[PDB]
Amino acid sequence: QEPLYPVQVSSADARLMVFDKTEGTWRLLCSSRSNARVAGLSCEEMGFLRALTHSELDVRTAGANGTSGFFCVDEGRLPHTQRLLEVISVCDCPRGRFLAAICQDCGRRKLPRDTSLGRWPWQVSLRYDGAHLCGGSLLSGDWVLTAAHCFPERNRVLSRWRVFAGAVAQASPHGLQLGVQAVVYHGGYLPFRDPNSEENSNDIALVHLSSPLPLTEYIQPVCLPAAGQALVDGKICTVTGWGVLQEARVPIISNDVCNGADFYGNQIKPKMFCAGYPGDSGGPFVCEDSISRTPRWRLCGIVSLAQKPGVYTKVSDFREWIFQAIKTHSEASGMVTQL
Amino acid sequence: QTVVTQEPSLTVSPGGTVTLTCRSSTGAVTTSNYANWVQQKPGQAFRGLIGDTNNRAPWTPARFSGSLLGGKAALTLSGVQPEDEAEYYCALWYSNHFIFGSGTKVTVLGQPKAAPSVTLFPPSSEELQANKATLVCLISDFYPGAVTVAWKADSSPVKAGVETTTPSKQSNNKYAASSYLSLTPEQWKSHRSYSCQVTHEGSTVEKTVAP
Amino acid sequence: QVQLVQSGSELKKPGASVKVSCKASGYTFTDYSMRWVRQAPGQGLEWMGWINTETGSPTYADDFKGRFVFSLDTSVSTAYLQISSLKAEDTAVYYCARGFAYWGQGTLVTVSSASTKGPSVFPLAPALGCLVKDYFPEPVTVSWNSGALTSGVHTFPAVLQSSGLYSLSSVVTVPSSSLGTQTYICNVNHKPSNTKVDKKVEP
Repeated sequence: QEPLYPVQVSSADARLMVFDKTEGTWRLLCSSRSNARVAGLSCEEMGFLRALTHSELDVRTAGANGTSGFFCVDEGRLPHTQRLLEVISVCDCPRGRFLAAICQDCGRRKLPRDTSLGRWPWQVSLRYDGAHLCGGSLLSGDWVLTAAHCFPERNRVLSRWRVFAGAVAQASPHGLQLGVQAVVYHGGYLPFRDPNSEENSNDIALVHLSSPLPLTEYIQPVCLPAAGQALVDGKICTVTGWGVLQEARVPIISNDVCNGADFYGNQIKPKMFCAGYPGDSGGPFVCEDSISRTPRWRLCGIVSLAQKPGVYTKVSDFREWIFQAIKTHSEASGMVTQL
Repeated sequence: QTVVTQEPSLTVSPGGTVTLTCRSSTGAVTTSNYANWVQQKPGQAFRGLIGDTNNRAPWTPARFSGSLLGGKAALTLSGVQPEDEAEYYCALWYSNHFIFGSGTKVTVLGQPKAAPSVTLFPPSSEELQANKATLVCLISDFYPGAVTVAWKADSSPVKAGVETTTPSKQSNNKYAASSYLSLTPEQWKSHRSYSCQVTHEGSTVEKTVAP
Repeated sequence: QVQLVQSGSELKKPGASVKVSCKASGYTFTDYSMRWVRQAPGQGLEWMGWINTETGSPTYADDFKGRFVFSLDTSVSTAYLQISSLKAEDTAVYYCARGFAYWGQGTLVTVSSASTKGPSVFPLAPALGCLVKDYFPEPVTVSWNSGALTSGVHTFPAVLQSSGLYSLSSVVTVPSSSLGTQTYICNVNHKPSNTKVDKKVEP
């Protein structure tokens, strides 16, 4: 068990702190000409969607308490790296300039089974012609994560889609309703290409809202799993969805356990996991942790005749797909495919 | 040491409804035990009927219901057909493995209940000369084809050296069973009596032999 | 048409090894696992474990670790089971299953040290029968009065005994009035040893 993640962002100066696993030492990231990318990369590693802003700090005046020495970034390996721990070497930072960055505030309840308002501020309702069809989880104000299966050819007219947020009850007039610009679905979700296909695999879609949702105590984004963060067998997470929003505390079940118990002898496919039987389609599967020195809820699964373990899209396996689809398809209108 | 207990035999009339229970010895049967039900019709291969407490297989009809009844796993067979006659095994998942209940014979009642004719034979003088002893207990002409066999030494029970055959259909569609008790001539001549206790549909038939 | 077909019955001596087969068809073999279940004579069912088919990795039930080995051959879509250093207690009908929904017909594995031997026939004096004890291998055929007496005759299935030898019994319910006038003889035929035994059953 790793109770503390090897990448940290400071609560006082917002400085980035990276752990040297072999030396057991915390180090500061050395400042370079590609500070924007590293700030962004460091926030992504910790499960944040992006860096809001980054800053340049100096040891001479900024202190260096809690760290010893520095890590330098490989600026040549950085453009196509999926990890920060692979592109960093132990170095001496002569100028003593280190990286500080403010990440997007993510996965927290802003407190000042029927549910009460504010417990899951990321939970959204996706409505087609007024009717609730699929669930979603806000990753930001104008980005929702859900299932690909939510958009069959039948429900592809985007101007007929709406995203309901900041309300537990579907009839609540307090909750906000916004339209949809693009729907980025995984090109690897085969039941779309084949209507006789067995698969639940690559059942992930990114809903981009035409305008950002105001972030309130009722509306907030959820965290993505951290880079390398494990899905613990026996860890009890929460699944939410629907006309008042309900929650269920469900345990994570081993691949082996579900595969050894399945009645039809069906094996859980790659990029997917199972969880105990207590389930709204595309709805969230969130777990809480303190690996970032603060309790944060993270989106671990997507809901993809039986009282059997539910099968979910394992979100940690689509981290890059999510970070790429947003970088690439921000300016897109309509249905979009992302391989 | 985990034992999964099923009713040895249950009766039902064509059109009637029957419920089969599945017990766990560690306590309550829950959804975490992902209760499965397997059917074995006479001479045919095994066929899973139910999985994960209530998930119906593609061939199992709607009149077949799987649920949790008072801390147990249960399987209901509604509007019973003579074709529903088979052996039903439940399998409970215990963390990492399955445990199968001994099984229930469901007999769809097509002929009157028949009492078994029990005849118990002592060892032969021919056999006792070969320094061997076998008690042969023969049970015949019973319906339903389910029977429970117990042996006694004097009045006290013995389960060692006992081998029994599963009921088999006779030429008249009734059933026959056989039990044998292996002993040394020394054990045979040691006791005053030797009994074979046969239970069928709650009724117990008994025969006794003496050295 | 999802089908599971297992290889024929096996007769092995203690110390030998046996590779039991299970051919699968009617579905993509790699998308679904295979499990092994054992039923020893007149006994309960045992889940022996399962084999992952996209990795080929086996999981074994506690009771089956060591001797048993689940293996595969995808090109021909078949699941295997090999039992090395066969023991008396390995005698069982071993089944393959893709979940609990689909099963194979079973493969009987008899483990016995016994060589071919004819039975010893004992009378069951008067109802009257005869005890056909200690014969190897299966089968034995019993007739009464050389097939002339067939009414009320019932022969019981053979029980495999801890000696690696089978035993059975044949019975005939006859009228009381006949005993002492009518001759009752049981003819036991054990073709595997090439032996016939006629035992007169008189009270």
